Amino acid sequence: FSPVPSPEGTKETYWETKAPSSDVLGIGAGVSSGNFAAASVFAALVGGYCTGQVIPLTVEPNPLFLAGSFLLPYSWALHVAAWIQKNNGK
Amino acid sequence: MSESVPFLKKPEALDSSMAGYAGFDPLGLSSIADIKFLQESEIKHCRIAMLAAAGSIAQDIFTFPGVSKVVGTAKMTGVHDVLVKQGAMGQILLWTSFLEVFGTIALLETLDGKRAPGDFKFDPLGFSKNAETAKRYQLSEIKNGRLAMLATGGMVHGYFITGKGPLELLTN
Amino acid sequence: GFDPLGLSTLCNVEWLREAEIKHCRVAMLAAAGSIAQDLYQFPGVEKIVGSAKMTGVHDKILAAASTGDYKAQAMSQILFWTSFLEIVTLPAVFETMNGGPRKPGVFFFDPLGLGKGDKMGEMELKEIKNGRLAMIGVGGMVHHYLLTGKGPIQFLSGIP
Ligand code: CLA
Ligand code: CLA
Ligand code: CLA
Ligand SMILES: CC1=C(C#C/C(C)=C/C=C/C(C)=C/C=C/C=C(C)/C=C/C=C(\C)C#CC2=C(C)C[C@@H](O)CC2(C)C)C(C)(C)C[C@H](O)C1
Ligand SMILES: CC1=C(C#C/C(C)=C/C=C/C(C)=C/C=C/C=C(C)/C=C/C=C(C)/C=C/C2=C(C)CCCC2(C)C)C(C)(C)C[C@H](O)C1
Repeated sequence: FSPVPSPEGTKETYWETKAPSSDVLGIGAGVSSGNFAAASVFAALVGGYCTGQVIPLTVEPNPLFLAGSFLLPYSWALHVAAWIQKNNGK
Repeated sequence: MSESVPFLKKPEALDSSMAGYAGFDPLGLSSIADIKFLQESEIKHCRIAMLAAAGSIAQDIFTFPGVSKVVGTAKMTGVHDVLVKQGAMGQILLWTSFLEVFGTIALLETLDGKRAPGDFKFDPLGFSKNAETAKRYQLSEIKNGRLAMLATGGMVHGYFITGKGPLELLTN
Repeated sequence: GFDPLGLSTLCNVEWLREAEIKHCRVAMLAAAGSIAQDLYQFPGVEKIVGSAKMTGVHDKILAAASTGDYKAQAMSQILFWTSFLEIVTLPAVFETMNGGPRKPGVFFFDPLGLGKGDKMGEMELKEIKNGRLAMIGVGGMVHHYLLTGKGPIQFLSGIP
């Protein structure tokens, strides 16, 4: 009804292809699919290991293991980015 | 292809002109972040690291008047804990925070394409008035700064094993 | 032309080729290392390891490292440096698969340039055959240790 503002750098992200354009990856638009796939596997193993090392949680835990356990959900987004880049020829 | 790493491809973001270029970016991190931000970040890490390695050596060489009576034994990172009880660190923190506030404004101006990475125009003595000798001092700053990051990490970690401190650990 | 079970149809030939060369080189080091470990012992190691043979050394140094021993962190250090090397040379094996210039196994590592000097039409096959033997020989060495406490030289010397 009036112009709706969006921040500078807003681009068109609607896709009807097999995979979205690499622009949907933001700052990761230039990373290759091999690098996302290897980072995804790495993050999944390190995140699962760190998660496993602190499943009995105690009042004093190792702080690095806590931070490293956040790599398991991050790996899901990494392998989705690997599928997007492999189907974009990157 | 890349110079430093012959099997790997030349980094896209990196350029020959960018001081301290060896074509070294195997993981392609320069593609992820803005290259000027990484350049400013490397230059800043270089200068802090240079000061810290020189300080580590100097702390083994001598001690300013009265410091022996606040801290007796602690040499590298132990001194920081005693000084935070006093105002010594808080003071450095406050003034460096103030200097970094204008560093933040400088970063914003750089990221819009106007200022150059690490260029704060701080050249009181006449050391860069040639623009060929200037290029040599820029590259020397980056190489000495990179060496200093590795050194500062090396010295602090050696203190973590032994507690000796850098030069005394060299002696024994 | 040896592939009776057709396992190159079940994976990319480039990935398999680099994996084969890596297995061959690592096993070269393992087989040569076990024979050298019996023949020569680096100084000081007899107090940390005693007289343990190839696989026993891994478990015994990591047992000592499992206490807080400063003089037993060899395994972690080798693991660290090999992991660092595999992390930074990791994009190479994906560049080869993507159609890149570099062939499987070539990191251009020729300091002495012995391969560069003469035409390298045979040194490649020399490495591949020697490494294939190195893998099988490592297999031999480890399982024979797992049955009899003898090492390379001890087991070869007699015949139980
Ligand atoms: C990252 C840098 C860093 C940090 C955090 C510290 C921190 C400290 N040092 Mg170390 N030190 C440093 C650098 C550093 N110093 C340098 C560069 C030297 C000289 C080579 C020394 C030499 C030194 C000795 C000999 C001793 C300390 C001591 C101390 C402690 C007491 C605080 C004090 O009086 O320091 C004061 C430190 C200085 C005045 C040196 C600072 C010099 C740099 C070059 C400041 C330059 C500012 C710059 C020119 C402005 C640029 C402006 C531009 C950005 C526009 C504290 C732990 C004492 C201690 O507890 O040790 C046991 C002690 O005895 N320091
Ligand atoms: C998969 C290979 C492998 C593994 C896991 C081990 C593991 C071990 N060895 Mg064995 N060893 C190996 C290979 C291996 N070694 C090789 C290749 C040799 C030389 C023939 C030896 C000779 C050897 C001796 C003599 C001793 C050990 C010992 C040990 C233990 C402590 C670490 C140590 O000091 O090693 C020392 C190992 C070396 C110095 C060999 C390093 C050879 C490098 C890898 C050659 C690299 C060349 C090339 C230029 C690099 C290319 C880089 C490129 C990829 C970029 C540890 C269980 C010690 C022990 O506890 O035994 C009881 C001991 O006394 N090893
Ligand atoms: C039989 C051993 C053997 C042979 C013939 C080769 C041959 C080759 N390698 Mg490989 N390599 C090997 C072992 C070997 N490698 C091992 C074990 C490693 C792991 C450290 C490597 C790591 C490696 C990398 C990372 C790269 C190569 C490359 C190459 C090629 C060019 C380099 C060259 O000509 O060097 C010839 C190498 C030798 C003749 C090996 C020297 C063996 C000496 C004579 C003795 C070994 C001593 C050892 C410590 C054990 C002693 C015995 C013990 C029982 C006492 C060529 C096809 C490069 C490539 O493919 O492209 C250019 C490359 O980038 N290799
Ligand atoms: C690459 C390169 C470089 C390099 C390098 C390096 C590190 C080169 C290293 C090459 C190596 C380490 C070769 C080792 C091969 C071992 C073999 C073939 C063993 C087979 C064992 C068998 C068959 C057995 C057995 C049996 C015995 C005796 C024991 C029994 O209990 C068991 C059993 C009965 C089974 C350099 C620096 C030169 C530069 C150059 O520019 C590039
Ligand atoms: C915690 C704490 C404090 C503190 C503190 C401080 C000052 C902490 C500083 C920590 C630093 C600077 C650590 C840096 C470590 C460097 C590393 C790991 C580089 C390794 C190089 C590698 C892996 C490869 C290198 C490579 C090689 C060999 C081959 C190729 C070249 C290269 C790529 C270079 C206090 C003061 C608050 C006190 C408090 O009570 C305790």
